[PDB]
Amino acid sequence: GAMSYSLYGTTLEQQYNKPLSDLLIRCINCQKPLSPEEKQRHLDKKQRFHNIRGRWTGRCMSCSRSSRTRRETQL
Ligand SMILES: [Zn+2]
Repeated sequence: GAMSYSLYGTTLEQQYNKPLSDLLIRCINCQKPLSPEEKQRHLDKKQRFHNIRGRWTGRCMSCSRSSRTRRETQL
């Protein structure tokens, strides 16, 4: 279905019926669209992100690691 909430990415393929590989998906701090690479963080390592209508917001590598430095424009 859909609503804003946080979900295990690994399960997102059922969610929208349009998977990560199709869903515009972006970092949460970056708003940078994460590709299958950073999506696989949420799939493989199953990092929990947020689900949004038509897209979402997750954490790219930089952010999934350096979460302590929370900036949206990173400067
Ligand atoms: Zn990021």
